[PDB]
Amino acid sequence: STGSATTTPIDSLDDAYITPVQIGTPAQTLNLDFDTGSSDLWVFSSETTASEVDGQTIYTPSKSTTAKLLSGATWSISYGDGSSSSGDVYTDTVSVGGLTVTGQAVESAKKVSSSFTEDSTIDGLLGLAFSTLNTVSPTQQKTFFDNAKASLDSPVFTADLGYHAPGTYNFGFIDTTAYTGSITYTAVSTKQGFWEWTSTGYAVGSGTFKSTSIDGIADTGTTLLYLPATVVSAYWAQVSGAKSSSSVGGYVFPCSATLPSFTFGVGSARIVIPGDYIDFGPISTGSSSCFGGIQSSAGIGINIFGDVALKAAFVVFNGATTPTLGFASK
Ligand SMILES: NCc1ncc(-c2ccc(F)cc2)[nH]1
Ligand SMILES: NCc1ncc(-c2ccc(F)cc2)[nH]1
Repeated sequence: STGSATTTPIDSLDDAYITPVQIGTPAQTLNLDFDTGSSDLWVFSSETTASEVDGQTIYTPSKSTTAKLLSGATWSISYGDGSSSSGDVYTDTVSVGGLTVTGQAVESAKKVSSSFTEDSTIDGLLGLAFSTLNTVSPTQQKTFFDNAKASLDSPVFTADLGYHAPGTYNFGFIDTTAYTGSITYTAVSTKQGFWEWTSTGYAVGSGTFKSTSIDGIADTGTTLLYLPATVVSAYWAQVSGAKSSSSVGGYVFPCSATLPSFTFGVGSARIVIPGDYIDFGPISTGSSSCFGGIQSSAGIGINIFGDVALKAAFVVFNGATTPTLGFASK
């Protein structure tokens, strides 16, 4: 089998992307944030504290003839930015782009943090990291991809995120019309539960490529590109007036600037992030200080190849027995 679904930016900055997902019988369609940095499929629901729902579409398990309470199971997750959610668990039928999994764990939120309440466009998350990170207790549950994998034509999914435009998540096949040149594959460590890999270096603008190993994760659920302080300083030094602001929480730059591109290495291949992809706009409405899309990872403990980086590529998440990642230009 295969599936194919369009993913759409939630706002004019590409802060996140939402993909429609059918849950239950008859189908209830929710728009979920596909997150290769976590491993829980959780939704706003009829059980979510009413004051914490503000415009989201909710899953109502009592209206689904295929929903079953997973007795005794609870979940609770905290994300790298400090957001969080928790609740109980149903199993139900879940379909993405025509690909159907029966018996998928659908984690129903009883509580969500304010950041989620405020994102009226995000009805929940669909985790696509390794199932070892799933938070369901006392019986850990499998991700949608792990449940689907044996049925897929090939044990892969691909992320093709758009810049200020829709893109595509495919399951079970590699659309050879969706990228240019060849796909370069690179090794993955699953020891931390992430799609963790090692970039071979970077360049700033038209500058020379610096060969240096940068270990990090491919994370569709993170907006920005978080890299070591040395790398990020070298980038922003090329932008007149750019500075790290403790009060704002990262590098800012004059909105009048034209930003240089940033290149990262995948083996001997190179992915170029255009400068415009690194502009996240005014820090507050009407400000002439703009927020940078490349930020330091120093306070995080891991480097994160988030949407800023991934949207410049066609990305293969290869879930074969030994997983690997593939990157192509597009
Ligand atoms: N840097 C602060 C900030 N401004 C907007 C966001 C944001 C992030 C994710 C999301 F889904 C929606 C909005 N974060
Ligand atoms: N209210 C704005 C906002 N700040 C962080 C988030 C967020 C969105 C998606 C995600 F996966 C994790 C955090 N949204």
